[PDB]
Amino acid sequence: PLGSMASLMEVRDMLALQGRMEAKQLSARLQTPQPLIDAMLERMEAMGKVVRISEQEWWALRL
Amino acid sequence: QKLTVGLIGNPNSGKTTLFNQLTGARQRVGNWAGVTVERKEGIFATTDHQVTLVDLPGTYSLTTITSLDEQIACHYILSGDADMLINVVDASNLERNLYLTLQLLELGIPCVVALNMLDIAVRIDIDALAARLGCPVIPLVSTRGRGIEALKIALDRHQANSDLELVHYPQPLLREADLLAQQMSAQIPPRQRRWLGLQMLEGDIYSRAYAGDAADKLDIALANLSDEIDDPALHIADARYQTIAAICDAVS
Ligand code: NI
Ligand code: NI
Ligand code: NI
Repeated sequence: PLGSMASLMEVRDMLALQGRMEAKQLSARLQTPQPLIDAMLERMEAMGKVVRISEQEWWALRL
Repeated sequence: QKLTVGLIGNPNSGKTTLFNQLTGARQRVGNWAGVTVERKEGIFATTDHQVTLVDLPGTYSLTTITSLDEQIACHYILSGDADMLINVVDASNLERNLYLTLQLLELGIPCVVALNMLDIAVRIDIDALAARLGCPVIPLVSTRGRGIEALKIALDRHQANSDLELVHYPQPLLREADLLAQQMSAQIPPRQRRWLGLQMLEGDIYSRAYAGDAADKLDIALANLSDEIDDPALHIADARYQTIAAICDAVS
């Protein structure tokens, strides 16, 4: 565990718990800068771990 | 006197513009052997070398989880055809751009980062970033096309990146990655075998194919971790974003 900050796992766990969240909510609740959060989400998305929702931005877990 | 340089970066990072600035009219278009994707190549001179510049398709990473880009770039990098790489990075989006950068530097191929959109960007301590990466970082203000000479100078001088341990991965993953690396042919350099091992655990479909005698050993690797790590791939990507965060914090 380098540092004391955002873990992609942390983002995963958080979403697993809340079901869905706005990226801004994640940035606040996890105390991690927004650009870092945005990049982490996209990475997990490309991996097919999280999914982006059109409704503005809802992020949740699965393919 | 000949030097082959690969040009790689995220999509929409100014890679094509930089490609034009370095080659001008000396460009030839074709295709990547065996596929339909275009392969563009160019020529130019430095004050030591006659450079052949191979454009690699825009890519966010070297991981292939239907885009051929990550695959083409990864396959080309692994082939050893290029003596060095020019990694084009958007200074206003280091959090996204450095994932590819880290993958290249970990792999160990000599690099020179061409730092772009420095005006569109936040303030970056270029020298600190160079220090954190272990390779040169040449600023470019493309709209004006300056720094091209500094970039050329770097190509003639840079020989090997600083030997740094850039990312901290969980011990179990390194353990298994080395187990995998021991099953790969000895024609693949040690450092690249370890890298391929981690790429396999990360879910890279290609690195797995490229690893031949280990492709079918990943299931037992995952089982060996079933005891310790829940999602291997998420841990490898997470580990890399840990240092991206550290670097971004230290230089921006
Ligand atoms: Ni030379
Ligand atoms: Ni090949
Ligand atoms: Ni863990």
